[PDB]
Amino acid sequence: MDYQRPRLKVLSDYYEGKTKNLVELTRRKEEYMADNRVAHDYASYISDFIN
Amino acid sequence: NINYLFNDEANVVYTYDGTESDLLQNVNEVSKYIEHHMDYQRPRLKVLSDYYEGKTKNLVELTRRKEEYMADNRVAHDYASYISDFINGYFLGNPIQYQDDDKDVLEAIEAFNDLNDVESHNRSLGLDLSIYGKAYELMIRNQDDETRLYKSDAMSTFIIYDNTVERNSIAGVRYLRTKPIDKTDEDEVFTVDLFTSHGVYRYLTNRTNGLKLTPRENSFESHSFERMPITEFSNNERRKGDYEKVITLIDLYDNAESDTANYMSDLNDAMLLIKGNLNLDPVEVRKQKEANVLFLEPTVYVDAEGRETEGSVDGGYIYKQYDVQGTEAYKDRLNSDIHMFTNTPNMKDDNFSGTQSGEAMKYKLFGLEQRTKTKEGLFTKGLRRRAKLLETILKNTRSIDANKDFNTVRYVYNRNLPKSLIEELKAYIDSGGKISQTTLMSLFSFFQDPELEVKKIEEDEKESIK
Amino acid sequence: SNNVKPQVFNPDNVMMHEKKDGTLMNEFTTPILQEVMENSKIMQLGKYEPMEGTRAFKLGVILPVTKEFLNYTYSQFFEEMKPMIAEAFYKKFDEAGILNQGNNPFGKSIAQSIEKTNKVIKGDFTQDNIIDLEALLEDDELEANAFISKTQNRSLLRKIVDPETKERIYDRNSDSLDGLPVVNLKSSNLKRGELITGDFDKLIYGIPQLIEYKIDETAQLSTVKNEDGTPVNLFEQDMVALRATMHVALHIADDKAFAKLVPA
Repeated sequence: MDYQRPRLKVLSDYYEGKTKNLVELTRRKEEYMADNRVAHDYASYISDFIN
Repeated sequence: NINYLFNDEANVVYTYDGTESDLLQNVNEVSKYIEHHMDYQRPRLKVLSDYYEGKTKNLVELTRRKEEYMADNRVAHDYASYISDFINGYFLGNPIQYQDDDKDVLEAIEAFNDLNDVESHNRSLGLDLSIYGKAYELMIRNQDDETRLYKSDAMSTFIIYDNTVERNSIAGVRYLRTKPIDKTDEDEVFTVDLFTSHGVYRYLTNRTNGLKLTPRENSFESHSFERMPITEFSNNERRKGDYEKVITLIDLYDNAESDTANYMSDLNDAMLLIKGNLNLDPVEVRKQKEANVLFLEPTVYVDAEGRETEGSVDGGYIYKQYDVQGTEAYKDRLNSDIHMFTNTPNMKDDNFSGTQSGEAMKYKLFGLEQRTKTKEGLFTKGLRRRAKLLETILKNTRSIDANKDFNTVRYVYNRNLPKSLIEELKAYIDSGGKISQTTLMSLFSFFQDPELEVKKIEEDEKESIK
Repeated sequence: SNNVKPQVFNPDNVMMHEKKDGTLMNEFTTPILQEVMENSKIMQLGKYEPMEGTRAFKLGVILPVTKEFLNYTYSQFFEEMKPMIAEAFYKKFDEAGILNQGNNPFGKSIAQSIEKTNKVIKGDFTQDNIIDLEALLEDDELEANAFISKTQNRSLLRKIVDPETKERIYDRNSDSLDGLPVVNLKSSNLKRGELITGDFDKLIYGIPQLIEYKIDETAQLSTVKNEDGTPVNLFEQDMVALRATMHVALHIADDKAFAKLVPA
């Protein structure tokens, strides 16, 4: 739980495309601009192709 | 968007620890599953549907656009539909074929398929898989005593599974906002149908007493299957749909295009700029379109000591401009990425090779084929349950011998690739194929009467004897 | 508007991105429901009555929101705020029907039923007083169906044991007293030492309208003045409001079906 799972969860969140850029709102800005956060889904493209 | 598609409580699988009886005796638990569905899963499915309909965020997010003399130019591109239709047509545009070693089972299958028009049904399921990531089908014994197959909408259907690793489906639910057209008072009345392995329970509910399930008229209705009739299908093991992961790029392309539409709308293309101290008669300026000479005579300033000096007149055209290089490189990158991550052919950067279309297509669709083969596995896994139900109802009605087994059926898939009947004929008749004359004629459309031609040939072949 | 100090509203009911003290809720994390959502007790206990038209009375409320708040602070606010509205309606309706509190517009309430029939037991919680309370119903051929209690007196209920069977009369795991289910009222009006019981099938309610919602970006709000006394105009002041409304009707078929235990 304390060491192996946090690796697997990040690999799984990239497969689902929940890349860091979407969740890491901590440093983003939204006081009048749009958020324009983006995720590209390379992780899924690669894994589906190779498998 | 983001907070609905990528949320953690959406897209989960419902599971229950007890048996079907333990659930059915405590019908309130189903009320919790329905509530959870409305609050967490439906929003996601609704958003995916709106993108398939092209109601992208840019159209509905009026929240920012200023209500002045300015134009709106809010735009939606419909990439979602383009993608889903292409991927679905590639997968199921060519009907699934069925093979079996026993003709009794094969003809029973074919009869059921023809009665239910299963070709179109299968395509509609493939489309639901492509937009929502999952799809449901309901099988019912009709009043006219026929086995009927109907698709169930994803936004109103779900299944509660056994908690064991095998995850057998314990119960299915369907619920609908039945409303009249004229009024918007009690439309939050939802009619609920709960499907168990032995029957349907029918209820009425509403959101605002908190979804207490109450028996409808003639509430329980037995069915002759021996397992829950609703079946679920999946696009992939995550039950995620073909454009869900690129909705953010579709949003960005909408914003960029409507931005350029605003720049086009709101700035003047060009103007004649005239500077300096001068008298312009606004009646004379109307001749600007038809004058040949523009004459600027500068004001002369006289100093108190008698000096004289001239003001600085000037004139020339000015025109608006924007960073075409950077904006087209950016929009081209967005378009390229939307096609790359969905394995859809990028029509803007494409060239055809020679004449043979199928081999160029297998080269370009190689990446899309990899995802489709997985979807083919999960689709067949669902078709087998459809067959299991059909065999059960047939045996209980003794419309087929109890000796038969339906799991021997082989489902054969063909992709919807383009084909060349002339090259296929030449390849079939070389290497020893045979064709009957009437059949051969039916393939070529220059024969105006494919049957009469045979008599007309016999006449010639007869008079040739004399 | 170009006001750099936040707009003072009277009443101060409008949701704002900038608090009066100058705090700005940028990067604001969504709150989490530290307490479970409350449910209508009379909709739980009482008997539903199929009703078309009408005697019903309307419940309603409007929640205004500054669209800066709706853009930056909390985008999904109006969807997350619907259950908390329905909770407020449930609490209002319960408090009216049961306690006769909150200007209940009906002439009918359990509190009035009890106060009319004088079916009240003065005393501390004891097994004999619980039995006498229930007997006040069975005297009139009616049998108790459930109990209504302030959750804060479970400390008293655990102290009562049957001296014949010598066991706890109150099952703290089932939360059932003498085998009957006890529902808890969060409302502040029901005091610690007070307990209510009755044949709730005799309490009938109807809902000629489920909760409507309408969300609007244009209406005037005469009940919320600007600092200068002009009514709020939602479109001019770049603001949004949610309206929720409901109709409910309440009837007591037999006002002797309810009895109350209260401290001496």
